[PDB]
Amino acid sequence: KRFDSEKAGDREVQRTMLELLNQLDGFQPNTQVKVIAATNRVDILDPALLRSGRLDRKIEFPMPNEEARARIMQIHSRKMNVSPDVNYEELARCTDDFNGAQCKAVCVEAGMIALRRGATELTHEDYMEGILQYYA
Amino acid sequence: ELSEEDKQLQDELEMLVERLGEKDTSLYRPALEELRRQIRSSTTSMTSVPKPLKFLRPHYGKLKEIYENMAPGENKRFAADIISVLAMTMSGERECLKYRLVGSQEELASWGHEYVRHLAGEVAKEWQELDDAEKVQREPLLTLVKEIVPYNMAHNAEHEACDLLMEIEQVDMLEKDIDENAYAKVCLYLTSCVNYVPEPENSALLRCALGVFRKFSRFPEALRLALMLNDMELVEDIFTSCKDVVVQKQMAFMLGRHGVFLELSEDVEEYEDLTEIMSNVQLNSNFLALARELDIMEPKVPDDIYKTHLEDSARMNLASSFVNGFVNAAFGQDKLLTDDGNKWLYKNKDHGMLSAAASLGMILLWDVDGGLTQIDKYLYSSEDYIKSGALLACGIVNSGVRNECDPALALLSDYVLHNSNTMRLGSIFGLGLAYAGSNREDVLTLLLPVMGDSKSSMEVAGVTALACGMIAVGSCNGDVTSTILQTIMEKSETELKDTYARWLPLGLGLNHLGKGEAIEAILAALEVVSEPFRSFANTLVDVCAYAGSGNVLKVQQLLHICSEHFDMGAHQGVAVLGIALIAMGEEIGAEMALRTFGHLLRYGEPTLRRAVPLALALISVSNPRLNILDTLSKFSHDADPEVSYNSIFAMGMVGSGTNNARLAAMLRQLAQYHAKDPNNLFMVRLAQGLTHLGKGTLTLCPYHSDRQLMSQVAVAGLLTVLVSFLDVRNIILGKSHYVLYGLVAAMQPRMLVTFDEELRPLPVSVRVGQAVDVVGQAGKPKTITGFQTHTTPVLLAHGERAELATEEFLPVTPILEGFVILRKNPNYD
Amino acid sequence: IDINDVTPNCRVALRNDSYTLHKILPNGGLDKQIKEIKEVIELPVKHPELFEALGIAQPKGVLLYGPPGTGKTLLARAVAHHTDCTFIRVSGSELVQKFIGEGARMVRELFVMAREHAPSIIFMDEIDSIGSSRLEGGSGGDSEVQRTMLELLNQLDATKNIKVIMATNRIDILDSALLRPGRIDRKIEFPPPNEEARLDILKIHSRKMNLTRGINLRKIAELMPGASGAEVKGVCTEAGMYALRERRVHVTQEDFEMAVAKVM
Amino acid sequence: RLKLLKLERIKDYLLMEEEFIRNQEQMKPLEEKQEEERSKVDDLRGTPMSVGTLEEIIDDNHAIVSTSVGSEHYVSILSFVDKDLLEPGCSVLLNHKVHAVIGVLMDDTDPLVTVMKVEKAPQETYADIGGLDNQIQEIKESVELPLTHPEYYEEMGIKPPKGVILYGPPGTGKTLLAKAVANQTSATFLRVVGSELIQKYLGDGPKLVRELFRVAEEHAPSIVFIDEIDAIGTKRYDSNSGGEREIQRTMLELLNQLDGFDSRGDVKVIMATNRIETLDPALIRPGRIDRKIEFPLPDEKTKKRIFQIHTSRMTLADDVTLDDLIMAKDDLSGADIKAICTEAGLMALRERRMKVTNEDFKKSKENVLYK
Amino acid sequence: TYSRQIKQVEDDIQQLLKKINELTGIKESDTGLAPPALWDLAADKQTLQSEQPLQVARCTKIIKYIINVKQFAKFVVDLSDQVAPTDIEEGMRVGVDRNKYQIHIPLPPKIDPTVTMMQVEEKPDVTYSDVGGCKEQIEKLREVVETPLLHPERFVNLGIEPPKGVLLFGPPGTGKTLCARAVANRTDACFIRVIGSELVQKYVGEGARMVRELFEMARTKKACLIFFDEIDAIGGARFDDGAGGDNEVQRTMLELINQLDGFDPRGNIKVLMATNRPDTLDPALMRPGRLDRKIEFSLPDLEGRTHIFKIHARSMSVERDIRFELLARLCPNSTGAEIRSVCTEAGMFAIRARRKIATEKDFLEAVNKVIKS
Ligand SMILES: Nc1ncnc2c1ncn2[C@@H]1O[C@H](COP(=O)(O)OP(=O)(O)OP(=O)(O)O)[C@@H](O)[C@H]1O
Ligand SMILES: Nc1ncnc2c1ncn2[C@@H]1O[C@H](COP(=O)(O)OP(=O)(O)O)[C@@H](O)[C@H]1O
Ligand SMILES: [Mg+2]
Ligand SMILES: [Mg+2]
Repeated sequence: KRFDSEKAGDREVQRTMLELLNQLDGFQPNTQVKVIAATNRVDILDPALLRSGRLDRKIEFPMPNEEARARIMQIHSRKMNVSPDVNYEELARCTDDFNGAQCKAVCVEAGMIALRRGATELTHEDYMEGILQYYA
Repeated sequence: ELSEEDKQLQDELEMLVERLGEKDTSLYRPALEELRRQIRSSTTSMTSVPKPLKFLRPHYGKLKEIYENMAPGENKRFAADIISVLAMTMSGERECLKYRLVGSQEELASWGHEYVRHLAGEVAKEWQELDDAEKVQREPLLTLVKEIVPYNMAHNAEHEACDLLMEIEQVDMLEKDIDENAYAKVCLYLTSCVNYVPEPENSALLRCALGVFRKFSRFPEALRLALMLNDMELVEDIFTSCKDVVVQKQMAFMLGRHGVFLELSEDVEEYEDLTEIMSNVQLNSNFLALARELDIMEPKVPDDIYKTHLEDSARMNLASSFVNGFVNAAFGQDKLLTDDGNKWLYKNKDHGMLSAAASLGMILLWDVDGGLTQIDKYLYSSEDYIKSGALLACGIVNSGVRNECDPALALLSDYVLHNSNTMRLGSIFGLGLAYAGSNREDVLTLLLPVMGDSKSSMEVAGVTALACGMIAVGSCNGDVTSTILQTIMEKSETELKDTYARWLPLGLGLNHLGKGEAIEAILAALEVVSEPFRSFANTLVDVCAYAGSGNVLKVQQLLHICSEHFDMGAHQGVAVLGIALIAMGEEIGAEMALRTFGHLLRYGEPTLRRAVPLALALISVSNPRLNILDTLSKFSHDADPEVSYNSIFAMGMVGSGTNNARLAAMLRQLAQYHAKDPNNLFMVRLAQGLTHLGKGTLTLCPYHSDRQLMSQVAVAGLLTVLVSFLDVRNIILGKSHYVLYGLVAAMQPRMLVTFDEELRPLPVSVRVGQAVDVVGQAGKPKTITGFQTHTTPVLLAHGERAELATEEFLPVTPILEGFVILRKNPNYD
Repeated sequence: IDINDVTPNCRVALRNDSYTLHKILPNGGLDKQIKEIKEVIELPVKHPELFEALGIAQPKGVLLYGPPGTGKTLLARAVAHHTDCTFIRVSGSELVQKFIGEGARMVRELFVMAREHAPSIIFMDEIDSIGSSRLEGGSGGDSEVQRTMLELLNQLDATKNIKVIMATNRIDILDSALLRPGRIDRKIEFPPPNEEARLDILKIHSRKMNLTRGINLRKIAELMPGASGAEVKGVCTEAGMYALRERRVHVTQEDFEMAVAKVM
Repeated sequence: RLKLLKLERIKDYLLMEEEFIRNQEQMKPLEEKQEEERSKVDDLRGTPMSVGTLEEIIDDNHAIVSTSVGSEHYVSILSFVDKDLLEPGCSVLLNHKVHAVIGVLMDDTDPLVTVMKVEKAPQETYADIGGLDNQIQEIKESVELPLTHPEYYEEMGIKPPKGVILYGPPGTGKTLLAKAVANQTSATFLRVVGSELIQKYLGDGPKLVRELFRVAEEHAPSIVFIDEIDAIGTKRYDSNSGGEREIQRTMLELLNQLDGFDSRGDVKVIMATNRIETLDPALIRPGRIDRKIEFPLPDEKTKKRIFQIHTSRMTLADDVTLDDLIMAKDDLSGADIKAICTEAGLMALRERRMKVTNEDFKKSKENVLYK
Repeated sequence: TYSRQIKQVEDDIQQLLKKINELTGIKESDTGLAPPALWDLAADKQTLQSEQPLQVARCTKIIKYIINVKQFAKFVVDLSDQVAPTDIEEGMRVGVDRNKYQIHIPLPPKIDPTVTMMQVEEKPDVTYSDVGGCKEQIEKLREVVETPLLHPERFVNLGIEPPKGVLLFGPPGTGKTLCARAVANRTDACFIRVIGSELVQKYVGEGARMVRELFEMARTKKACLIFFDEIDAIGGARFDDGAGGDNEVQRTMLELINQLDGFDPRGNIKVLMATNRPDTLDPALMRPGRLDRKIEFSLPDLEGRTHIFKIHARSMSVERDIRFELLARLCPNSTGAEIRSVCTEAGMFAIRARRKIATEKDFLEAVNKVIKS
């Protein structure tokens, strides 16, 4: 927000931010440049750094759907020595909010899991346990 | 002050003691029972000034009065209990230990452990003060020992029991008490006898240890101690059992590696395979197999062993040949072999003699097939120097190589009688070094008659004496002594003080190496030899005669003989070399012998200065520690050329087969510095060769088996080399420089092929780390420091041991080294 | 000379080439506080025996906590006058970084003179300047006033009959090591306001100027009630300013009234 | 047997060295002249204007030396140097011309040690500790006899306890027992308090903690007395507010120092806490801290003992009876008893009578009682 | 007896040492050369041929090459007896001599003392088979950390990615640090322990640097095993709220993550993350693209307790016979650290009984005491 007055180091970050702003909003066409920014704390960011001559076209990364999870796991399995029997779509269904690289990590863990015994096939349930009383 | 409870307890105890003046009702049995109850309370309680004691001081005398007062009966020992406890705390050195213990035999329940400790001490010191008499009072000492030892073995104090037995001279007592739990503890303790006070009297320690080992059927280490005790008959007896094929083959492997020659024929099971194992026929194949594993069969140019890029007379030509031979040990240089062979053949000049042919012999060391074949197809013809090169190459190939076939012996006996003096010398040297340490009699009978060298040179006499010394290797062969005597008769007034005269003393010492009390007869022969001689080589006789001793009576004798100033310092040189040849085992003693040798070099004559570095090498052979390397470089850059020569070669030796980067860098810097010194450059080249021995695969070492076994042939060769280098200027920088080939024959590896049953190269993960001196420490000490799991084909190091793994296999030996077998019988995965 | 007459801090000449030393170069109303301090300071000084039967030590350190202008001055004056023992004063930041390295040596000479003038009263006003609470950086790793504090504590502990009077405006900042046993131990606070105290301080600090009679300094003290200490000194100085402005050296009640009005 | 080995070789040393060295000394020459020659040759090796700072060491004979002007220059060392004293950050000596490393000299360190080690042997000894025999014996077992008799543990197998907590109400002789341990033990005790490690800024606290631990390990195998830590951390909270997050980091660094990945020397930790239930459950982990000791309020007999030991250096009067003070069956720590004694003495002094009185001790009781 | 003999002989040794010192006389005072001789004339001559300064080369402009050098004096130089022009590198430490400034010797990169001694090249004294109660966890760790290194052709044949990143978590004290030490000792690769506290410094700029130099050091080394401890200290929840002043730690954590896996390969570095509160860990770091095989240490079962008991009983002076499974039964819900402390208590009880045997009775007493406290 650039107005918080906590302590030092803050103000240094604000000069660096303002230098960024200058570098593309000043008396300079800056024609031969292409800035692409990447952030995760979407909400908390400088209102001026924000956009409209600075960071426009703010593409958004959503949570992958079932299809997206199926596609990502397929992509990571392309080089995997998968046997000719896969429920990729149903594994995507099992994902249940498995958005991030977790798909890649799971394909790797499945490789290691099969490698326990030296195999090339998908159990499809040891795959969930790689994924990761009372009633039931 | 005191607490009221305390003061009351004392008051009662005294009042009891004063009323004790005779035996009556409560007085004798119940009052003394009260006293023993308080004694039991005191032992059970803390070592915190027990209340009953430290206040009943006159009461000790009063209890003594009551003891001599009451008539004999149920009393006289039940009160002796109290009297002996008050003794332990105050008095009664032996009287109580005797009578009170005659009462209430053992069963020290109401006394704790300090009581047992001090009774043990008193009994041991009573035996010490009792000379060879008092048999009537010694039988009670035997009963005391019987009482005490089993309780000690039970509790935890096996070290204290071992003490008791050593200072009571009861070596053959515990044989009836040792247990399946404590056998390792007691055997380790017995092995740890660097004082070995009984040993000069007799090897009683080894006797009892061997008895225990044969009782518990631990044949490998039983045989190790059998070799330690110099009795080939005892070694054969231990080996005889052969109850297990696996252990039989394992102990055959140890016998072969140590080079001890077994004696039998087609008369027992596994005779052929045991014979091959001992003969070491498979050593070359196994070595080549390990080399293939992580293949290292790449010949390297002298400069490549060096790094000359970082920046040709006979001298540097032969130096480079020596470096190549050192670095490429039994690797079959082949193409580079032929290249360097042609090079030095063209450079045949002055000393471009058989030396390089013997070098080829080293490159083909232990390569009976390849070495013999290559030399046969390309060698011989004219140039009697080249024919002697063939002879010495055969000798090197057969060095430490046992086989009924006599590829070296036959040839060298055939050409022994040739008139050519130098070629005959080379032939005899090859014959000696081909079977150095074999100790048989055929070559001795063939050589001793031709000892007489009036028709030949004194160097030939000396080298023939060294050949016989290699063969005898401490046997004290009377024939060797006699032939040495006729050599002395043939001796001349001046030939002694010219050069090489030390060889005959060297051979005599080889024949009578570290024998023991026979050193007395050795000195007797030393006085018998009243030649017009400046002693010195007589001192060498005595030195090389006595060796392997951890005590310092001979050490102080030698130190003082050298200390008397010689304003003829070669005498002091041999004296210091003998100090080294006595101190070679115990680590602290070796370290501090190096400290003393540094003192000698700093506050010594130039003679002693030239002498010290050789002794430093003796102490630290193949053990390049930073401090010793610093010192050796320090006194290798010395102004005196002889000092520099001794120090540079000593540094090469301490770096022998280690390839340490720091050592090599220092070596090349020193070579750069000595750019204008031809002999120094030669010696530095040989120093790099030593640093790179077999590319760091073969390491000569006197010690062996976790610093337990003495390498007789290795010590023989090393002492020959170091005696030769005592005077580097004349002995080596001249005609003779093949004592390095003698050392080569003395070479040996450091390696851990786990060739399992039927020599199957079963691999296994082994955790290797610097030794920790397991003795005394807590529990089962982690002998491995810096665990470096590196499969089976490892090389260990100068002082690191292995622990294998959790339970994968069961090794046949706990001292893993060389050829080993791993029973594939884990108790449970 | 072999540094025969050179402490390791002095100027010395060095040759240009082949550096070499040569030709060494040379260099009212405060009754309760008055009492409390009088006992705590003199009783140990006058009658050391009063602790032998007690089997305890003589108290050897007091610390005053005063307002800015009130206290720390009149009591020091009273102690100096009514106590025959030497009254040395090192008041103010007499060890501030103004002079480092030699600050420790000045502490050495202070201890030397304190020992020589035994018993001695080492008055030290406003230790806060030199005596700030031991915290932040350094903590003994710094060669600054923190190092000086460490040296002072080491030297202190031991005093036999010398006495030390620390003083500060604020108790908030303090050093645990210094306040620990064997060092400055007792404390006492000061009350800022008092009519008699204000009037007497007024007279004392108006002493060094040409005052005129027919003037009620009592009235002036009363009419400056909400007044601190050094505030009174400022009042007097501005009264002198108004006296000059009137163009006459007859410092008058008119001038004091105007100065008090301007001050308040 | 081991005794035999050591005795044999030791006699060997005495004989070898003494006899040979004395022979050479009897022929003293050939030593002093060489020594003087060598010393003057070292002096000849340039000793002009010279100093150096060691940034680091490459290897034997080669290292980087920086000067105040930043003269970082790399130089080949001169073997004349003492060697092995070349710790990075050491003050080296450099030739004016070639900047040859020829000497090193610091002889001055951060006075942190002199600040945190004051009165290593305070006036309070175990005699001055009246009572608490069980706690005294347990702390001795934990601390001293491991150091004064490093034989029993070595022969039996275990290593001694590392951290020992002493927990109890506000004032039960915790610092007193720490002081007595310091005085009785030859090791360089270290006093530490919980109100100084709370530094103004991030990393400062953990930095000084690590430096304190390293100092403890280096200068002496001794005790480190960590006073109240409940003002620090108090377990690992949700870690929301920055100050408490940093303090939690400081405790985690403390925990690593107490038992970390690498190792730990022969430095024992002694904690003193007013309240223990609130401390980090993980910090007291039995692997790290063991022998937590109750330090409760003294009972009636302990109060008698404490009064007696406090007043040993107090000539009590014939009429003064130290039983009306034991009468009070309420909170009276050792500090409370000391305060009572001091107040009685001071009031007697004020009322001018050289001898203390029962009424004076009574009034001291009322005026020392807080509640 | 024996003790008095010791005291006598050590007295003899002390006398001998002081006699040597006084007789001969060796000391240093200020600087020294105790090792005899040390003459270094040739060393002086080559020092003159050397004693060069060093700086950081910047760019080799032309294809005779133009090296650019920066320190208290800028320079543009090139050429030397040295070869491998700029060792195919620019930002090295050049090490150039004076006197026309064209002769060079490459040098490694400068690194701050913190990381220099954090290298922790020492080998902790622990080995496998000394671990009980976490056989499954140690199996997982062994697999992940060794199969990629030990005979890993089998690990590549399957066409499976090599896992990289493991986070050990569990109750406070379960043998996690013990297993980390064991892996460190057994492994043969550039091992680097890391302490979280050393990454917290005075205001922004310090942690990010030291992290970046650490990472480039690991990359330069052939293959690295990094061993972060105190991850709970370093890196937390990204939320600011009042941490707007405390954002320094969050910044350092962000740079850490970027080096772990950003817009560049991270390299053959395997990361171990020690912790005991695996919930406040930041989601970005906990992303399984950086911590693949999180391992959980739980309280040992009866068999694990017994195995740890015998492991600690490895020490000597213990009873001839103990019944460890009952020992474990008597101590349920007990950490392996508590087993260690029970063995310690048994030893201390033996000492406080003046007994050189640690009996099952001693073990029972120790168990009772620890349970009661
Ligand atoms: N599986 C085990 N085998 C042997 N000892 C174990 C085992 N688990 C724990 N211990 C014992 O517990 C202690 C190990 O503490 P360590 O520092 O390794 O634990 P941690 O899990 O990293 O957690 P913490 O740091 O909270 O103690 C040592 O006493 C070790 O003997
Ligand atoms: N045996 C004792 N137990 C407890 N306190 C004692 C003992 N002997 C003396 N004291 C008094 O206790 C005081 C110290 O208590 P302290 O260690 O400061 O408690 P805490 O550290 O909990 O505040 C000293 O003033 C001392 O006079
Ligand atoms: Mg306290
Ligand atoms: Mg841990």
